[PDB]
Amino acid sequence: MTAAEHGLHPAEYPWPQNGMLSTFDHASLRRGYQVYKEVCAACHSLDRIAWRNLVGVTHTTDEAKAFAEELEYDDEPDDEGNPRKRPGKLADYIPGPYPNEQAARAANQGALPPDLSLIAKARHGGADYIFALLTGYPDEPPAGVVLAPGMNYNPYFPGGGIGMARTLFDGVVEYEDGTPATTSQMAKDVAAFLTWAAEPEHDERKKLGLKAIIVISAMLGLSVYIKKFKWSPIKNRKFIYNPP
Amino acid sequence: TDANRLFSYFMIGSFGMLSAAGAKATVQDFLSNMSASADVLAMAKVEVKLGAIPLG
Amino acid sequence: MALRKKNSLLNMANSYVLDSPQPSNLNYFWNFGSLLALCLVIQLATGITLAMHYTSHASLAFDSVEHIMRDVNFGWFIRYAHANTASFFFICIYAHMGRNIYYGSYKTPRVLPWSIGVIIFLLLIITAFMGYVLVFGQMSLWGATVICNLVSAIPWLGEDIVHFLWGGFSVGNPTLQRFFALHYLMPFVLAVFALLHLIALHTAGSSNPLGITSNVDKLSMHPYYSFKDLITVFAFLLMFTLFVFFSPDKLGHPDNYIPANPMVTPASIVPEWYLLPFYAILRAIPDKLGGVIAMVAAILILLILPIVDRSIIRGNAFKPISKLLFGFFICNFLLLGVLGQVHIEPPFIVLGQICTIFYFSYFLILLPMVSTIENIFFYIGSL
Amino acid sequence: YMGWWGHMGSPPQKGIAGYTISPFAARPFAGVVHAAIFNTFRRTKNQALFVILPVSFFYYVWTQASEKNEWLYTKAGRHELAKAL
Amino acid sequence: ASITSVVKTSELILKSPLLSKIVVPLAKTYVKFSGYRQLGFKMNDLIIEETPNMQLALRRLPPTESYDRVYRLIRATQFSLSHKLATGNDITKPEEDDHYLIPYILDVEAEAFEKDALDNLEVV
Amino acid sequence: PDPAIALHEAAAEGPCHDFKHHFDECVERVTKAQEAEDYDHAEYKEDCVEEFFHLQHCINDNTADKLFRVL
Amino acid sequence: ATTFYNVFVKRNSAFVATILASAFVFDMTFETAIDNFWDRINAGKQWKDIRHKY
Ligand code: HEC
Ligand code: HEM
Ligand code: HEM
Ligand SMILES: CCCCCCCCCCCCO[C@@H]1O[C@H](CO)[C@@H](O[C@H]2O[C@H](CO)[C@@H](O)[C@H](O)[C@H]2O)[C@H](O)[C@H]1O
Ligand SMILES: CCCCCCCCCCCCO[C@@H]1O[C@H](CO)[C@@H](O[C@H]2O[C@H](CO)[C@@H](O)[C@H](O)[C@H]2O)[C@H](O)[C@H]1O
Repeated sequence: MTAAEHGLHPAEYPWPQNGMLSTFDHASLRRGYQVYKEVCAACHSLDRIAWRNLVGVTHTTDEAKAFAEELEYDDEPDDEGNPRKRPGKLADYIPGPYPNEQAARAANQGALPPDLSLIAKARHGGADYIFALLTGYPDEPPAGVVLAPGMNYNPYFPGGGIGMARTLFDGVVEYEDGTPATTSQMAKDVAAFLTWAAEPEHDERKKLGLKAIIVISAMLGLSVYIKKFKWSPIKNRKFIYNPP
Repeated sequence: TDANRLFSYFMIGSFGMLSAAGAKATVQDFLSNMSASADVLAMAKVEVKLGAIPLG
Repeated sequence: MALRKKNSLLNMANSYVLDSPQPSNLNYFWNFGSLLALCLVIQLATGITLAMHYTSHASLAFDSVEHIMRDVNFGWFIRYAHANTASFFFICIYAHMGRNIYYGSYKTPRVLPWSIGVIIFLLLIITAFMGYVLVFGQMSLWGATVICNLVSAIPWLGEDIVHFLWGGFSVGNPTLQRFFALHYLMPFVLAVFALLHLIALHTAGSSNPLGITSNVDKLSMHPYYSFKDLITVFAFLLMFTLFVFFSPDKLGHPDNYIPANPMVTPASIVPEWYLLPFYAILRAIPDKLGGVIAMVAAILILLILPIVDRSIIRGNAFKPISKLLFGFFICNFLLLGVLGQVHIEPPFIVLGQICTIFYFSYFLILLPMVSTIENIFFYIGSL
Repeated sequence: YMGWWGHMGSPPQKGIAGYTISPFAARPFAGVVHAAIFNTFRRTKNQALFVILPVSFFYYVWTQASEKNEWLYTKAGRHELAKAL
Repeated sequence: ASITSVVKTSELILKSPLLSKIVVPLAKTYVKFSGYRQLGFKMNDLIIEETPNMQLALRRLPPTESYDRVYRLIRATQFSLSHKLATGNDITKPEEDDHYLIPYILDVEAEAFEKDALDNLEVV
Repeated sequence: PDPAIALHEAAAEGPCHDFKHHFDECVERVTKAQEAEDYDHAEYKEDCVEEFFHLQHCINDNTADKLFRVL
Repeated sequence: ATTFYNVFVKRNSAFVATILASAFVFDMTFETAIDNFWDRINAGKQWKDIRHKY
């Protein structure tokens, strides 16, 4: 296949979480949630994430309850069996922008914006692909490229023509921690956030892995000593043969 | 000598000790899958109104 | 008389794990058998646990796997352990089979354990294929579709058989639910066959790297091979740890994190890496039925090694030409694997056909010729 | 073809004396440095060709095939690709 | 393959001057690279023995040859498990690599094959 | 302003100058070819995607680490 | 050495008891040590490090 059909391969960026012993940067995760909420969430759902999931990762219990309580969710029917709404709770999932696929496609010139909860695992490249894609819209398509109507040129996307236009521009978000919201900064934060959404066990997993590595290595060393100890009578055996 | 034997039992004992600690960790983490999952634990703390409820 | 010998139940265990007389010179390639038993125990423990949280219905399957990853305590570990151990199982089984081929473990009097071994390998393939479908991601669905459509090649009844396997007219809910039931069952069948091949082996005992009798010099299985097995157990657990904790998705396909969609076809539909050489063999034959036959023959041809090896000597340790041929055979098998996942494009189409010919010609031509000539060189060379 | 302890199926043995010492009396790692360096070198040197020749051949074959395939799907390889299909 | 087969084919080659001129040097190199002599084996120690015919041939070895074969197998097993090679007098020299077993197995097989033929005789 | 704008410009003029030239030459040719009539009824229409990829790959190699250092 | 052998090693019941008690101690101390080391190499990055702002 041509390189265009594959898509350009994203650079390997030095993410804070790259590194056997490295967690996510939680300040970046929190900023990335704010980019998601103010930019991506207009078209993209995050359906696998509940409000409780933010708590003690990016937000306190109170902040997350406040986010949940601002929304309305379907309650159980009332006593006459009529539909009712209730305010959100921490157990609720973050609600998506569209009621169904048909509505999503209608709002996006036929294209369906994927749910972003697993996107960092569902694409080769992970965070690097998300960062490269969001920051990789050239001002002008390479001469000779014919885009289908409603497509935008992006070399990272396979085939080059993506239905999502560029959305991150300097200062579309005002971060609450005073960080300059440049295109690059926002793409980095949201790519970190989405990586966390895909693999929220990441930090715990790598710490447990460190404990396992240490114990298993020591056991490997001791198992070598013990095997050699037990085998030495066999290895050291000597023979004298006197032919009968 | 007793020191000679003691050394080899220190190696055997250490190995037995890490195997005990590793088995305990393995069993505990693994079996915890059977305890209430996060979504189940999220369904407690039911809030109930009282205004609708008549006397008697 | 010691209880371990007197009591019939204890004596069965004793005969296999304790007093079992082993050659004193087994090298580390004799450790893959216990690693395979370890993989089987991990897969049973993790598999039964995943079954407690998984839902086989197509509307819930993919989400039940996300629930395992996200909500079940240590669910991420149990899931990644199960997924990665499936790959480790195939690395160990290829190593165990390669050991057997290099050292002549298929020769008399060990034809029967080898032949039951070939069936174990087929059951492992089926088990792993069905388990991969259970995720119900894009690769799950599309891999099930293309692999199950190979059955359509069976003359006359092939289409009917496919609809019967699917329980409908395409891969859907009925297929997923039956794959769950069979995926749960097949590892128990596999454990029975693994036990059968060991009982069959027990009549001759283990072969050894020199290819000679070990009846002159035996060691108890315990403590010598018990403690030697611990070294490779911990080496295996270190590799396991590096994948499961530090790179849990290295061996997987990102498309399996997209929910199955019968409309959209993924860019490239490939089997899991361990099935790739057989897929390359199938692509090499242009005919559908031809390709299926070749692919099955590539496994069943292992059954003729006892016949086509004409050597008067067991194993390759002392056979320089056989050792070179074996090296080329193994590397060709890896190249077939690589060609199973390239695009059907020049020049890989022809290369795949040449590698397929080499694969079969090892069994049918080269090994019979080389083993004949080496017999003569040993005789003339030592006169 | 295998018996059991006491009747293993060996031809009769006579004339061999075997000797060994207790694991507690021996140094389990005696001569480890010499083994790790010189023994491993000898064993590896004697098997090197049987690994190097097939690995190097099949890697060369792959390298040539993958480079040609890459070139055929460039602009420059348009004509050669047209012929190849 | 049968030892009979191997021995007969080898004899055809050794007869032909041309063939022997090209095969004998190759066979000698093959044996040197094979390296069984470096574990103190004789060529015949390597022949597969788990067969009725071979078990019968081994039972017919003279006691001395039998006791020495047992020692070479045990010694080679100890070199194998130790990852060492023979040195000095343990290395089999080319003149010590005698075909001690070949005559016994050829006699066992001669009878076995004659029995097979005679089981298929047809009175004329 | 976006730190990447300057880093990318610097990498194009500097270590990736040969690739920049090739892309530039390509665009010149393609635009000129599009300008010519009966281009729409041509068999082969050249693009500059290949040259673009070579340039971007080069810029990314010289910039990735630098960019993340200033975020 | 004789004393140590006689008390903790000679009887297997005592040896196993010592191994299990040591495993208990190891498990608790190793947990605490790894937790602190993990927190030092990932300083400023974890929720516990930014929590105070909120
Ligand atoms: C108003 C529309 C819109 C906004 C805003 C938007 N997207 Fe998208 N996005 C889409 C559409 C439509 C697609 C489908 C594009 C296609 O498949 O052609 C898409 C696709 C994607 C993809 C997948 C591309 C692929 O490989 O399939 C990712 C990742 C993505 N968006 C992330 C984001 C992030 C991160 C943000 C903002 C911070 C964002 N999107 C903002 C409409 C949007
Ligand atoms: C030889 C033994 C086994 C092998 C090789 C094996 C292999 C696999 C494979 C490859 C998958 C796909 C994993 C993924 O990518 O997510 C899987 C999934 C699964 N297996 Fe197994 N398996 C085995 C035994 C078992 C057993 C005994 C059970 C008991 C039910 C089981 C239950 C499951 C379940 C529920 C899933 C789906 C959830 C998931 O994907 O993790 N497996 N298996
Ligand atoms: C679940 C899969 C399997 C398990 C658990 C298993 C286990 C074992 C064990 C424990 C042994 C004795 C120790 C050893 O030599 O390594 C062994 C020997 C053997 N296995 Fe397997 N095995 C499996 C699959 C296979 C397969 C697929 C084959 C053949 C294609 C095979 C053929 C044999 C043979 C021929 C032997 C005898 C080798 C010898 O000692 O010379 N096995 N197996
Ligand atoms: C052979 C079986 C014999 C019976 C054994 C019974 C075992 C079943 C008990 C499950 C106990 C789980 O106990 C609970 O475990 C988890 C780890 O799993 C611990 O959790 C602790 O470490 C884990 C990692 O290991 C972190 O994710 C967690 O944030 C931390 O609090 C809890 O502190 C402990 O309360
Ligand atoms: C490896 C997993 C561990 C569990 C063991 C597997 C369970 C199934 C084993 C039983 C199958 C029958 O297996 C058979 O048992 C008997 C006695 O036990 C063995 O008999 C052998 O040992 C006994 C003493 O130990 C001797 O009387 C006998 O001369 C010898 O042949 C056979 O060699 C074995 O083939």
